[PDB]
Amino acid sequence: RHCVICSNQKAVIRKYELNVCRQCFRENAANIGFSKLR
Amino acid sequence: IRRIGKKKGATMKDVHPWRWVKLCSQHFKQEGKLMVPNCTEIVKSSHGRERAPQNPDWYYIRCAAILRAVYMRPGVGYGGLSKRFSNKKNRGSRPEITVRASKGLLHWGCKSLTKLGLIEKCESSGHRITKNGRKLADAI
Amino acid sequence: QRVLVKMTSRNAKAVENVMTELLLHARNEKVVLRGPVRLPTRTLKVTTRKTPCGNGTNTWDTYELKIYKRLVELRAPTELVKKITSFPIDAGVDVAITI
Amino acid sequence: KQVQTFGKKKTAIAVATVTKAAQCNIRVNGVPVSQILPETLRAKIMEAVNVVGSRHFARLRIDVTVRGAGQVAQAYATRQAIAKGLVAYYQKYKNEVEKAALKDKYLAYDKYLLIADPRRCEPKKWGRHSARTRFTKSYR
Amino acid sequence: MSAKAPKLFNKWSYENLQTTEIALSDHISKTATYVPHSAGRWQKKRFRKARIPIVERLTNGLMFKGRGNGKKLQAVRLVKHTLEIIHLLTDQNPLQVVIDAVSKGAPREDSTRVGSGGVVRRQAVDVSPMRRVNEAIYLMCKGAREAAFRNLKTLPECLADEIVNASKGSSNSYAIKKKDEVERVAKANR
Amino acid sequence: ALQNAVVFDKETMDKLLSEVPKYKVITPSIISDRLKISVALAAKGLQHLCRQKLIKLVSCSSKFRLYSRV
Amino acid sequence: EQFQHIVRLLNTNVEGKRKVPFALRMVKGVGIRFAYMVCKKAGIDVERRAGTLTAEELERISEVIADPAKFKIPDWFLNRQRDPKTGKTEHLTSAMVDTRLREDLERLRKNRVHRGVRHA
RNA sequence: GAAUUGCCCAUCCCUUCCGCGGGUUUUACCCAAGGGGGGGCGGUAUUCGCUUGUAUCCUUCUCUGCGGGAUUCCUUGUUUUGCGCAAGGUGAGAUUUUGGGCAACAGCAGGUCUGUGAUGCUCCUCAAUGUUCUGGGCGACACGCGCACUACAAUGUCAGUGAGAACAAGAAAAACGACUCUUGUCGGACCUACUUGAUCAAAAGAGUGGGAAAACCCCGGAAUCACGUAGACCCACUUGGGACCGAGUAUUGCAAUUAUUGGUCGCGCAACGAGGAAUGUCUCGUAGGCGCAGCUCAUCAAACUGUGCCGAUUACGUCC
Repeated sequence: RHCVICSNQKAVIRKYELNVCRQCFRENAANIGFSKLR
Repeated sequence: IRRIGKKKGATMKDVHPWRWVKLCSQHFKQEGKLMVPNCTEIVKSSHGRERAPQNPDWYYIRCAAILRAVYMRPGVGYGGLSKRFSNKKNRGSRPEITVRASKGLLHWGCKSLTKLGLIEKCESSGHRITKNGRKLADAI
Repeated sequence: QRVLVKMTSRNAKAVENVMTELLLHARNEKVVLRGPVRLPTRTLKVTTRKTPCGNGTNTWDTYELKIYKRLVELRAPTELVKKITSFPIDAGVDVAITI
Repeated sequence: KQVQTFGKKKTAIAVATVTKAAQCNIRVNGVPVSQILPETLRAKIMEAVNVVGSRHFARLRIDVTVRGAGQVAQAYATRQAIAKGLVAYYQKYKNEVEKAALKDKYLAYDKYLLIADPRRCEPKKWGRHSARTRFTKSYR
Repeated sequence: MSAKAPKLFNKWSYENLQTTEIALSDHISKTATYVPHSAGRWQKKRFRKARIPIVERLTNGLMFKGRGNGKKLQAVRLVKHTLEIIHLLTDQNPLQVVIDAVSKGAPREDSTRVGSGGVVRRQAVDVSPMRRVNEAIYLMCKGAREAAFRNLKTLPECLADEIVNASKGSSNSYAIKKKDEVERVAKANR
Repeated sequence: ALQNAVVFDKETMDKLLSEVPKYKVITPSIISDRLKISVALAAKGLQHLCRQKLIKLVSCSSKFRLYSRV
Repeated sequence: EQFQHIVRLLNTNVEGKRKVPFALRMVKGVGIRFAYMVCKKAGIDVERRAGTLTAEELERISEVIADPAKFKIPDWFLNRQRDPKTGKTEHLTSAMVDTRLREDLERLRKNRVHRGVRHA
């Protein structure tokens, strides 16, 4: 497909649960409310 | 409900109505018998009884489980993909019988696509299973 | 018919301030209160590669959300429901319903 | 006179409904005990009832609804919920003396009775498949 | 009553049985259960494996080599048949034949590598009780798989054959030859 | 006796009747371990003789059944 | 005298077996075609193939093999269907194999692209 | 109320307590009759997960938030007093409770400038190579060449083609400024149900119906497994396995060039028979075996991630 927070279209696009945050990796680009505890 | 699993439904509810149904014809015998009944055969449909291990059992499933048909009823269908393309084997079914088996119930022991008994003939005629075998049963 | 209130939120201790506290106002005060126990809590689980390159040990993560759905039931308020749903303002993603 | 108990082993929960009898041969689901298709599991479910009086204390009508794991674990769960139901009946309607007799002999005879055997499962973790056997090695 | 105090496989009785050896009596125990089918936790501690009979242990270690192998319930189906076969062949309770065979197929002495100097050295090392049990079992039921592997026409029957010949001390059995040859090194060198 | 055999023949069946009661344990396997016919219809060969009481059935079951001298 | 006996059907010796369809596959067929077996005038199984022109009536079978379109039996079992230079051909056996292949052995193998060159 | 009320090869007949008379020389064993007591097949009768019917009642089975629950007691052992150790016990559970997750300091000239609006400099800066809903091609090629990882088998311990039975758990899903709707705006790109798809195949066509999910039709099913229904094959490179190869057709898409592939039906009598040296990793619901979903996304999963099912042998020691 294509991405909306980059225009790269490569370095892999997440479209799981209707979000993109893997053309800007979510570890760097957090505050989506996710956490790791386990 | 009543039918199946009250006489041992696996092998002692089958052979007795089978004999009776072949002795005096009732159920469908429509062409399509030769065609694949179960997924990815390398053989013919079966050695003998192409569509005569089927029909009463396909009524039985829908009876006791209430209006399982055409997609739910293949739930108690089979398919393993027992020969495969060297990938992980997966389940399937062949739709061929679905059509014919939803036709069936309008005659013989069931009434309609909402009501699946009459006097429940199969049960009553199966009360003589227990009494005496017709196969020389081990347990009788 | 009977009006129900589902409150869906990411976080506990937002929804808590809604159900317990602000249902007291509707408890027998203007309508009757039938408490069940709230609906099953979904997880949204996502799996993200830690490494930004092909050299690591091929590591991954497990990230999870809680989805709290807090259901309590009432017996047919009409026009009174305006009060009920104006009570919480205390957190974002507090949404309420009327049948 | 009634009691209702449960079995639990793995993800199968059983529910044992007891309804006062002083005869009734114990059964399960829609299929009674002589028609249970796996002979082995049938035998397991028998040892529950058989031992501690074959039909001497086993006279209550006990039927079950067991769902939530494969066939084998359901049979385990069955045994548990049966014996639980007997015990609880003889608690309420009858003195601790009779219960102590029954119970002690259950406990003795290798099931334990009391234990849910509550060893479930593993999580799958990392970067890794099941508990470790990894992918397979890189040289070191 | 009549299954309260009485204990059977389903016709095979545990009154008849006696432990054949006096070396082993705390690693050979009697069955009471009507199938050898397992459902418990069988290991957690160094000896907790000897609280249970040889029957159960054997039936679990009966075969491996999965591909869709049916494991325990399948094994039990073969157990039944093999007991009937052994019964009419010995003209005696099959259980008690198993008791014998496990003891008399076991190696009772061993010899091991334990030396040093760029070289090995062997000494007579006695086999412990639990080991006699375990080793015997494994060898007998290894024989089975190999016998049916491309060969014979027999499915359970090979097990019955082995268990018979083991109890007789006959060197047809896969277990017996091992006891023999090992002891020819371990009582010819100390 | 002879190694390979589909065959239905006079010899086949006549031999059968003598050999079957000889053994103390009869299975479909061992009759084709004499090799006289295949294991396949050696099964059927025992059934319809046991039915006529040349043999004793043991198991309440068929296939992986066994038999004995009557 | 017989009762496992070699059979010439393409003028090629192929040994009998104690099952008819399974042995018949060596003649250039397969099980799923031999659900025609029922209509080949010996639907019985667990039968020798030394039974040719006795209890099998071989000539019957050899008609079905060649054209099953004379019979009423479903022609979904045909080996070739609607060839690129002719209509349907009912079966693949013997020399009739080679004929079709050769035409497309020159054409197919020309193809150029990923999978094309692999087939070439 | 349907339905069963099983006497056509077995569950009107028993159990317990007691008394007497017979067959026994005695013992063991057994026959007959009666009294008391208990219900059993009908005073306990089934199951329908919709007969969604008609009445009544509840929170055992469920669910989520917030709290309970041992390193205590005992063996009087081991413990010089201490720190503690072992076995057994109570108990759901015996010690870092159990499984995961986070993690110090010092660093590596490790990887990443194709993640970024995170960047030094200096290269590409217009016959630009930058850039293009532009077209087509590549990354995927095949002397039969080596290595890494994966999967299928050589079958009798699903065993190979046939049938029937009982039975599982996380998780995914929906909304387009596109139409219609009004004084401020509703339904179509998700699934599954049901029926036609058989007076004649599969692939596959279409209409009705519900859902933003504990609603989706029973929210959960067919593989491992069970099966003697008296199934078939049967110790063979086959009827065990597929990989090549040709013909046909439908489906997906902006575009298919085996893309399609859940499909027909050829070739199988092509390999391969547990496989030299070498080498991998796990002590418990684990290993092993098996299946499903998510993930990526015109379309395809032998991959990856997660849930569930069947579920052991050996060891519980040492430091070579």
